[PDB]
Amino acid sequence: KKMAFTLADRVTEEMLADKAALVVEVVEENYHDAPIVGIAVVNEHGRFFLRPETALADPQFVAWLGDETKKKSMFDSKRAAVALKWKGIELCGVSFDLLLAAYLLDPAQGVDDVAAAAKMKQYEAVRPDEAVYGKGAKRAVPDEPVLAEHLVRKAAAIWELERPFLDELRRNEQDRLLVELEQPLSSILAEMEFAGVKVDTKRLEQMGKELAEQLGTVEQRIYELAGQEFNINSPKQLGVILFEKLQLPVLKKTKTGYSTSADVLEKLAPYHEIVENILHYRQLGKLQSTYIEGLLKVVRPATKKVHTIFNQALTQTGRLSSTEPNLQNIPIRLEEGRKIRQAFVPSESDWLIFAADYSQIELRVLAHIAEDDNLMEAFRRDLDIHTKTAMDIFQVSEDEVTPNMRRQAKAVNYGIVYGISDYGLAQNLNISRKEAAEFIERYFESFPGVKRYMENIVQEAKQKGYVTTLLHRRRYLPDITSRNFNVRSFAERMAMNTPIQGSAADIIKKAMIDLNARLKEERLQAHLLLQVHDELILEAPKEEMERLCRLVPEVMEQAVTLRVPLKVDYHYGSTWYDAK
DNA sequence: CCTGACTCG
DNA sequence: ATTCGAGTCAGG
Ligand SMILES: Nc1ncnc2c1ncn2[C@H]1CC[C@@H](COP(=O)(O)OP(=O)(O)OP(=O)(O)O)O1
Ligand SMILES: OC[C@H]1O[C@@](CO)(O[C@H]2O[C@H](CO)[C@@H](O)[C@H](O)[C@H]2O)[C@@H](O)[C@@H]1O
Ligand SMILES: [Zn+2]
Ligand SMILES: [Zn+2]
Repeated sequence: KKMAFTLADRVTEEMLADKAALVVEVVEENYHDAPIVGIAVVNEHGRFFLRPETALADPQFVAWLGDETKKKSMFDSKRAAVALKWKGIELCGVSFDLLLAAYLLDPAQGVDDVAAAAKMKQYEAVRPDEAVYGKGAKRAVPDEPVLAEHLVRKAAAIWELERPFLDELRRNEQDRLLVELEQPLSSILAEMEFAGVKVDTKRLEQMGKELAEQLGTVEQRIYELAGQEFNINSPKQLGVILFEKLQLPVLKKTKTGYSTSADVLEKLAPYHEIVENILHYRQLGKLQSTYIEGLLKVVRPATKKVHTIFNQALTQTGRLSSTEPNLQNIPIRLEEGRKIRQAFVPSESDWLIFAADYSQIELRVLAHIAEDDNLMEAFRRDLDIHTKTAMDIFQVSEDEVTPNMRRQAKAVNYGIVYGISDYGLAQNLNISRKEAAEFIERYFESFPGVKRYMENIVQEAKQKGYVTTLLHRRRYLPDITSRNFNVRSFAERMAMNTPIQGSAADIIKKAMIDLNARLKEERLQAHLLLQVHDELILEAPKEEMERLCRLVPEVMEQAVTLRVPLKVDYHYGSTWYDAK
């Protein structure tokens, strides 16, 4: 803890070496249009702190920032890249991202600052961010010298930690996972975030008014049915009305009291019609609070765009998440909610929304991985297993399978492969438990390869202490040897699920990198706006739709070669709603 | 601040 | 207790 560094006030030539650790500090969690509070560089010639106003106004520094041949090592380069994009500066030449490296080594660590990454190698010459900026309403940039030393320490850590992290990734066979997948993807995500998605706010505001009226109506119906006014949004007050005043049966309690989950309420529908109204009220209330009001709070008023942040270093399986706002959970399953999507529109005149989605994605992945002949046979024959299972569950013909039953069948197919118990299945479909068990038994009968697989991967997990995906992403499962049934069971189902969802996440990630290449290749103007786990959403000039219809599905289907083909459904239209 | 509700994959 | 992976919100 005694680090020499230059508190510079002008950019020098020795600050612009072709290999360096770089820190461009954004203290605001949401980095969109956020202030950059300081800059630090460590390279073969020394350690430098630069004030942003100086460095960013200097053509020589900016030129360096922009130069691909000049290699930078950073922590969370996407944060830097975007916060720079907002200041009109380009960042290139990022050859190592310590956030992504640490996330690949172990997602459970929840590394979200340099100090946490440093710890993985017992490097302690740097402090946690929170310790320097403080927490909550106390959060503040500290005095220049103190700030300066912190940024410099972070760059020095990055500088020291590159080789050792690359070393361990190399051992794990994750070196290409970092350098060829996560890092390139990071630039693509940065472009998507910066571009944003345009919102029809007049539409959103109109729906909000209508929603408020209907909410008022349902609310009053509920008080009438209840004989009393109460806070329907209080599971606590509600449970009193349901289970104490109306005396409905108690199907379930949690640590806090009576459960009023949708699952429970749906089961109580035979006893009292108030329950259906409550379910409807909470659906509508969510639409209004979150997808009208929340969405309107974060739209940028002059451009009418929303700029999400895709957290690339968060999920245990390798999936992305989306925050502030979450654009991966926009309603679709109920017609009333789905209309929210009419407000998501192209950013240019005469452009349209194109959307492409992997069909049955994880089932295809599992079929490749488990090498089940029946499943792989079902797929080379292009059956729709969701519809099929649906036909089975509701005892109906292909044509009597509504989009809604197909969604139920989907959770059942995935539920079973991912280790749902007879209880959960019976509870899910409100059917008999003995029936549930037999249905499962029958499922494994039908796909014994999948049955062998799930048994094997749990054994493997027990011996190795972790599982892996197609592209060698890894998840550690220490609890898999736990003496506790509950704890151990959770780990075992993680071992069943992670390799498949993680592989699917690997696949779409590679698909995105390839697609970006093929786009820029053919000089198409089309660009990615969103990823939603197994779908990609683009906007593009209407003329391009013809090209896209061949290109996007090809790229997505050929991103990897599996024992079975991949299938991509696609559609386009004037709004996200219409791309169906 | 946590829980339990809703939303999606 | 009892498929898996996420985020946001009101209420408490
Ligand atoms: N209920 C669920 N349980 C576990 N995993 C799920 C569930 N629903 C979705 N997933 C995971 C598995 C499939 C992946 C993509 O979701 P999606 O709704 O597009 O399923 P799918 O690709 O099998 O069906 P579709 O042919 O309609 O696109 O997300
Ligand atoms: O740039 C996102 C990156 O930052 C981390 C921690 O450094 O998370 C921060 O930023 C997120 C996006 O704004 C916030 O949701 C999060 O709460 C905040 O800590 C990483 O988790 C993430 O990869
Ligand atoms: Zn799909
Ligand atoms: Zn999808």
